[PDB]
Amino acid sequence: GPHMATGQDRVVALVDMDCFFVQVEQRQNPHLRNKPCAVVQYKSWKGGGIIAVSYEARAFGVTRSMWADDAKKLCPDLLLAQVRESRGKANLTKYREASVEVMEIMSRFAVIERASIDEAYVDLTSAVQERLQKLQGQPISADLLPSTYIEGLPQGPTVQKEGMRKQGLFQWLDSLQIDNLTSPDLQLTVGAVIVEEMRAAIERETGFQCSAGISHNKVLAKLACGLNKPNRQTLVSHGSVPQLFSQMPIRKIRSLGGKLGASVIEILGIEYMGELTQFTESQLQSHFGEKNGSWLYAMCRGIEHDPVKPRQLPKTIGCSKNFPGKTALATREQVQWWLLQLAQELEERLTKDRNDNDRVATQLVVSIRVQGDKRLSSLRRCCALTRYDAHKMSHDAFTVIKNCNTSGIQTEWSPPLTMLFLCATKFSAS
DNA sequence: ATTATGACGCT
DNA sequence: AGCGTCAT
Ligand SMILES: Nc1nc2c(ncn2[C@H]2C[C@H](O)[C@@H](COP(=O)(O)NP(=O)(O)OP(=O)(O)O)O2)c(=O)[nH]1
Ligand SMILES: [Mn+2]
Ligand SMILES: [Mn+2]
Repeated sequence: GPHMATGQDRVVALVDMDCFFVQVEQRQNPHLRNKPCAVVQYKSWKGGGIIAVSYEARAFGVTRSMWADDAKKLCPDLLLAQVRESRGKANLTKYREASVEVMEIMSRFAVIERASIDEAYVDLTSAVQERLQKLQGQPISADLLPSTYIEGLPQGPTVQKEGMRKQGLFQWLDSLQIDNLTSPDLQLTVGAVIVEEMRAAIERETGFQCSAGISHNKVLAKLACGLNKPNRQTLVSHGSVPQLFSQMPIRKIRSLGGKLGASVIEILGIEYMGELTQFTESQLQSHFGEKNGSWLYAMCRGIEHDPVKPRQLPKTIGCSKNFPGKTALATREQVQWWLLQLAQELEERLTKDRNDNDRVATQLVVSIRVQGDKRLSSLRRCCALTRYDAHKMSHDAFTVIKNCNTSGIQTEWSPPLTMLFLCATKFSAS
């Protein structure tokens, strides 16, 4: 009872940009704004592959991973923006630079954990304590939460979406105990006020809209963020978890959408996250390992301890290109030319990284996939990265992979290569 | 012939 | 170190 820690110590937010690459292109090209729009890479094969979709286009069924030609069958007026091509490959520099814009704004409010090109976690615990001090016990006005949903409300004792949002927010605020500076629900509410301010700053200073989740840990904050996109934020309280998880398919939790989540479902004969509560910690550890078992035992109760890491920058910088079907690399000249193309992009990104961030990569990882292998990587080899020079890096990558070529002929490459991947790792302060 | 990444756990 | 998983 009283000693049963409830994982309510922290206030954690997850901010995720809405249809991010689409918004970057819509900012640049006003003709694309407020339209069914998608971003594609390449064009020749089936119109290119869609990687981002505006909410207007999603209403027609357009999704990521869809070929543009098929998307056009669902949405004939779909507008398309193509990712830049440089050195024969997709070049995502524009979106990385836009990401840096957003991360630098978020960092004004708290130390952030960059989790992807378009999202970051925020530990707002200390900022919340400060704002609570400033409030001096003053209640929180609904006017300070103009885009916030409270998950699970309204309940009990109404036709429009905004009206439902305001009803739930009123029920939440009316039940708040604001004389207690240690009430977790109050702390979450102040966190949501701060996140409204952060999201307002992002939109004012970049033009980009985003959604967010506010809860007591990273997994619940990420889930919350998804609940009401686009352009809204959602508060998931500790008390909302039993109802939320009672119908939540296990795969919707981050980390359980693959083989492990399938094994939870099959071994235990359950469907929903809430059903996990009936098992002991030891039972879950016996099926899924000590670490996964403890994580599942806590997570189905709304509890997770993974910290928001103080990391605004990516840990690795990588360049990769697939060579599908008849485009697979089958000569030594081809392999060297594309290694050089990847290495040149890598050199340019690394040199800019060193200038901006006062650090140097020290290890080069070379990954390839060979024809007939379904795995992502057929082989990974590391070597030393001592100079930011594309010719040296491509020569070294060739040296570490060249023993892959089973062809006796010096010129041919067999079996052909369907992917090259260069990734710079192990950064040191320079 | 989804693609280009990036994080992280395991042994 | 190299591989596998999850993600998207
Ligand atoms: N190259 C590449 N980029 C991708 C891929 N998948 C996503 N991206 C890029 C394009 C995406 O814009 C961006 C962010 O990914 P999300 O947050 O998962 N999706 P979004 O922000 O579009 O919509 P929502 O409002 O639902 O969050 O990452 C991929 O497979 N390949
Ligand atoms: Mn997003
Ligand atoms: Mn995202």
